[PDB]
Amino acid sequence: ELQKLQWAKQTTSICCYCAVGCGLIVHTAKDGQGRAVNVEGDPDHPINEGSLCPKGASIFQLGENDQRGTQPLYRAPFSDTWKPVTWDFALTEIAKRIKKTRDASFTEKNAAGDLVNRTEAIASFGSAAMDNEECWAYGNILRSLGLVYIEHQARIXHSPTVPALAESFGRGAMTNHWNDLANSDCILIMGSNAAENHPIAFKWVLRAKDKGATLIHVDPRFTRTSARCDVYAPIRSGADIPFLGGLIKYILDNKLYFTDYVREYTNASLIVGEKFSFKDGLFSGYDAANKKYDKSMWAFELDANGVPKRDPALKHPRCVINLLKKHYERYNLDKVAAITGTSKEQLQQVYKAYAATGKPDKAGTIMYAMGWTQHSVGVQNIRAMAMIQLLLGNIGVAGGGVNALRGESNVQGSTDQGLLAHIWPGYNPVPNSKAATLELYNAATPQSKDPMSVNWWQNRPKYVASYLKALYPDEEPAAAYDYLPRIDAGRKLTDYFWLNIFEKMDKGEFKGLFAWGMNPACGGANANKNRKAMGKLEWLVNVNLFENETSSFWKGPGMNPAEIGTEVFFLPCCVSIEKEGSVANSGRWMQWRYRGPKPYAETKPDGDIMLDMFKKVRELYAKEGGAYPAPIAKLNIADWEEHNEFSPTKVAKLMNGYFLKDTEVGGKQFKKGQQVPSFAFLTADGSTCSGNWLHAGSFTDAGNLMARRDKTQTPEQARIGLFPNWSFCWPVNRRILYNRASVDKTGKPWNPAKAVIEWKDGKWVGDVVDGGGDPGTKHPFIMQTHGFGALYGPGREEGPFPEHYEPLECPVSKNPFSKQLHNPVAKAVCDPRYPFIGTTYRVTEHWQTGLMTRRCAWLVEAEPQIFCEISKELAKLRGIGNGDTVKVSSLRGALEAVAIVTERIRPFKIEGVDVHMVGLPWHYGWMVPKNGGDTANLLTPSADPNTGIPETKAFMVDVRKVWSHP
Amino acid sequence: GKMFFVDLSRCTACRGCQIACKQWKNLPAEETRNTGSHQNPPDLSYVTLKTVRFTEKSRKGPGIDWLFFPEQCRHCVEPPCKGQADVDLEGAVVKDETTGAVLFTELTAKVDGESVRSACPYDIPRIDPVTKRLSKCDMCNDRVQNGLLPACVKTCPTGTMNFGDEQEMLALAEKRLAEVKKTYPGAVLGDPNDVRVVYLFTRDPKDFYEHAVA
Ligand SMILES: Nc1nc2c(c(=O)[nH]1)N[C@H]1C(S)=C(S)[C@@H](COP(=O)(O)OP(=O)(O)OC[C@H]3O[C@@H](n4cnc5c(=O)[nH]c(N)nc54)[C@H](O)[C@@H]3O)O[C@H]1N2
Ligand SMILES: Nc1nc2c(c(=O)[nH]1)N[C@H]1C(S)=C(S)[C@@H](COP(=O)(O)OP(=O)(O)OC[C@H]3O[C@@H](n4cnc5c(=O)[nH]c(N)nc54)[C@H](O)[C@@H]3O)O[C@H]1N2
Ligand code: SF4
Ligand code: SF4
Ligand code: SF4
Ligand code: SF4
Ligand SMILES: [S]
Ligand SMILES: [W+6]
Repeated sequence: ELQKLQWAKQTTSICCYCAVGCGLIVHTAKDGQGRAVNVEGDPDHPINEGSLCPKGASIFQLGENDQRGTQPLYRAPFSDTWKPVTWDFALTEIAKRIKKTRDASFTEKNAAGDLVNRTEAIASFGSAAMDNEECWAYGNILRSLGLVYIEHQARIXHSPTVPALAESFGRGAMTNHWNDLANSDCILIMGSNAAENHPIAFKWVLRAKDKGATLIHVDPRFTRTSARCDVYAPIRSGADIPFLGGLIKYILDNKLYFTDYVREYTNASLIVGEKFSFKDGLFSGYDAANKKYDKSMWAFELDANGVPKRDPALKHPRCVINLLKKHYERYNLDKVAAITGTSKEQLQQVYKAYAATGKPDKAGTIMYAMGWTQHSVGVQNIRAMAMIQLLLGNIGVAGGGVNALRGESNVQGSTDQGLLAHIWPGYNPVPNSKAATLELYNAATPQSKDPMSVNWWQNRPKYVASYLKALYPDEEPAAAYDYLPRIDAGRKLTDYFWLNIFEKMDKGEFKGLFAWGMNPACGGANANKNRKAMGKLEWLVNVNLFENETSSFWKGPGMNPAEIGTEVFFLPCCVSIEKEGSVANSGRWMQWRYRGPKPYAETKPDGDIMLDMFKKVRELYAKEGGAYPAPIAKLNIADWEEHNEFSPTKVAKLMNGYFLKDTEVGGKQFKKGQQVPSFAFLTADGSTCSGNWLHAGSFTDAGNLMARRDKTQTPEQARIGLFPNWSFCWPVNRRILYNRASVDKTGKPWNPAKAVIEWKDGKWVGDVVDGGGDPGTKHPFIMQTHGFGALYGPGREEGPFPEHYEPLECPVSKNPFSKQLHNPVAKAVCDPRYPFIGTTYRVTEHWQTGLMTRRCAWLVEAEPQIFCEISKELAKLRGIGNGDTVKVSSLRGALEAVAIVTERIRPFKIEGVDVHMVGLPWHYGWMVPKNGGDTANLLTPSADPNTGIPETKAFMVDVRKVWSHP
Repeated sequence: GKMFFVDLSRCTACRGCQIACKQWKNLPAEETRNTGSHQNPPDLSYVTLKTVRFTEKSRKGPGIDWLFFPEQCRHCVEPPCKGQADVDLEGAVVKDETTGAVLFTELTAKVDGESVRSACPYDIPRIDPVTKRLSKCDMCNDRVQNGLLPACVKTCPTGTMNFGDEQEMLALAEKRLAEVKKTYPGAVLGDPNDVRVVYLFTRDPKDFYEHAVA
């Protein structure tokens, strides 16, 4: 026996940092009754096989940490000191701060007499860091209190990624999964530093290479990822659409696209209406005054049934494919090399390697995460990736996909639970004020007259009904429909989002903030303005692990606690290894983890904090009346608790769903009390509840499928590593999305050596088929209205084809592709005192604002202080030496950092001029550690109307040497 | 005897090995500051048995050659640290005959610290300024004898870290060297006859660190 682990109970867990979803083994002293003694990798987990990066490897130090919170801290208006206080107090006082603010601000009717039943005085940020069951409960709790201003982390990647991938494929999710990367023949890492930001991913990236894959990194900087790729191509910041457009041109010109895949499975053959055109950088239907498109000018020509017309010959000059060829002819190698900075020879090198995956026996994958996709045309960047993949037949196949890497451990799940302003759980929209009934709500769901188009969203009413029968199971859905708040149909949707929540706060338009598992005082762009804006709050509830820059903004740099009247509750939650629940990784793997040690001191699971905070409000309403008691009093919270505590097990069973009465569905009988086996057996009539239709199939009568730890694989399964018996993925354990596109019209795989599915003896064999139906009988994109992968995507604000509009404002004046310089649907000052492009990015050792990692002495050991990475050339121009203290400044602020001078950064040649990029990590903040430095968001601007997202990847700065004594 | 094969052609410098070593032994963190490098702690010490060293070397064409060196005791077949210690006291530095682990005991407090370090051709041994004991990597010998991989080997995601019987590890080192040479023609194994920690360098080992080989 190893002494350290003897008499310690062993439990499994899942990493509480990035979306790879690495397995842990936790050892807890006194056969479970004591503290953790050891945390390391789970050797049996199929993703990390025992591996951890330094963040995961240091979880022991995060958990067993005496800087952690012990109990609630109250800070009084104008006070300059915390006040240790009990839970029963803090919640009782918070319940009162909610009711008062709600009562005073509740509006039953908007300024048009439309029913809204909402509070606009309270806002909530968070959180991707909570369990799926805590995320689902939290969204329902906030909405029953009638909030609409509900946002978290997801917003920054959601806004670019989900619309681009949904327009293209019909879902917003990562198309494949981590293990599947090993099956790829060519891996294009572009807008990702995955060796640093998804490190276990490289286990599977390097196994791809072992079996002959070419690895390509396209990045402004040379990083730890670059050092282990076959090809490193530098790209100028924001030149991605030119680079990708050149690849589309190259693939089309050299007949490198996979014709049979393109003809059957994409909209290549659909006939666009004659109203469509593109001249001088503008699509038809442009409103020059309002800077917006009439998208009806982009509509397909329809047949006598309302189905889009098609030429299966691909000869009609208004075939999507011929318009695609015409559009990308401009993107020749010489102009793409000029604007990107990439050599003509490298462009040919990369284009030739990646385009070869067009062959059915080769697979290419594109990995991107955040990069610079947040700007106006970021959506078009990702659309271009989808279009390249659809041309090359890489969607639906092992080692293909658009691997849009999620950030946080449960950002997929937190999004799935609808902690964003515009969605309920399961991506059912939040009603607008014109959606006056449930009948009108369901009306919004487009229908298809095509018999081959599954158009699965036509099932929406069954899901919206089962969601309402989970929240209010004695009420009729149509009645229940009235309890939940609604947004203004008049108002621009982005007015409810992250960025406007910050502008509103600064104009004092909010009374109360929930910073639940987020650090806005560091994570918000333009931190000076945001720390100031928080002053204008009456009250602030912060739920986290440690005291932080958010909880304690009232004593931040330059602040007068006396002058500042904001009332602050700090509620300390327990770490991931101290609670039970599920997290949903980037591959949609919903993985169950267990308690090791009991919560440290008097910390609580988020589940118990929110449930107890709410039950106080429920109480206090039931004995003082007010506002609108219906939602609060009727919300079913019995199903959430067991033995006086939040029950992850019962919330997960509710989210899956159960039959509220005996029912017959899909030619089978089910009994009252029984679990729904898949979302196929949900109903609109009230026979079923389900908190989240995506979760229907995850916790059946057969048990908790999320908790499966079974490596059983068939030969065809093991060959591409589906691991279908390890945990569970939405939807219904489909591991690779769009997998019907992996086979021809008989159900033979295009690449049998790496089959995903195969029609064998009246069965689909391998992965779970993505859409039921005999071979050749259904279009393969079942969540699409028309059923195809969209090369031409008419729902996009900037046009149905990606087009280069310059996202760099200050140093660029010329667009070589059109007469339209900037985004025609889109104010930067460009002050000459700040001539350098500032950028922020991550390092392997730190997590987000650094709230978690700046408290872990081993990570601070490795990366103790804010740094500033600059070229040798810019070091020479400013006489900076390696290790010198430097002042970085912008119109928004200034800070000190240690210079790192390196050839890993090079000047961009922009219009005959050398333009310098200056790099900073955003992992630092004033609280801890001593001499760490402050947040890089001192330097960043607040913003524009398109996005609802900040800018953190390109902002104009100066850097000056700070002088020592000789 | 046991052996590590360390394929530095696969290292992402993720530094999971550096944290994993400290977590398994509950070693404290050093006081560190940035002096113009990601590298930290800047060197091995009494409380640091492994640090990843970073060196940037120019190459023609875009980018650099970034060299990563996860440094540790080489667990020499014939260790000169043992010879220099056996002068002042026997049993201070011992040899596990099952695994091959070279092990510093608490009797290193007795022997001459400086001289024992000077005799190491890899400059690995480190002395506590207070208790005058010597510390270094111990091959996680406790974990090895109970059938576990050393902390830094189990934690490594890339396939850089490998551990087992010296037979099949030498065989692998040769098989991998042949394959890596296709991409990195100057790829060589570090003193593969003399050590139990066999590094595959992608170029001149000295480029990684001055003491990378003896
Ligand atoms: N270690 C660590 N890992 C993390 C996080 C963390 O804080 N620390 N955070 C997580 C979160 S919330 C997220 S969203 C993900 C994001 O993960 P990534 O997107 O990988 O994160 P970044 O390092 O911000 O940006 C990636 C790369 O984009 C490059 N880049 C910058 N501008 C451009 C451009 O115009 N074009 C292209 N092609 N590349 C460009 C940068 O040089 C950088 O190498 O990481 C997650 N993982
Ligand atoms: N300049 C600049 N700014 C950026 C970015 C950038 O690249 N550059 N990145 C942006 C991006 S992509 C993102 S996603 C945001 C992220 O911004 P934030 O979400 O504010 O970042 P953190 O709060 O540091 O990270 C997540 C939080 O989860 C908390 N947490 C962990 N476990 C639990 C738990 O069980 N319960 C609760 N309640 N909390 C828990 C951690 O303590 C931590 O505070 O930042 C954005 N801001
Ligand atoms: S941070 Fe990501 S890669 Fe590292 S151990 Fe955790 S989940 Fe795995
Ligand atoms: S854990 Fe492996 S990949 Fe990471 S630095 Fe150590 S040897 Fe290199
Ligand atoms: S590497 Fe140095 S300390 Fe380790 S066994 Fe060899 S001589 Fe002794
Ligand atoms: S073998 Fe053990 S003691 Fe030696 S460096 Fe690796 S983890 Fe540390
Ligand atoms: S994220
Ligand atoms: W993110």
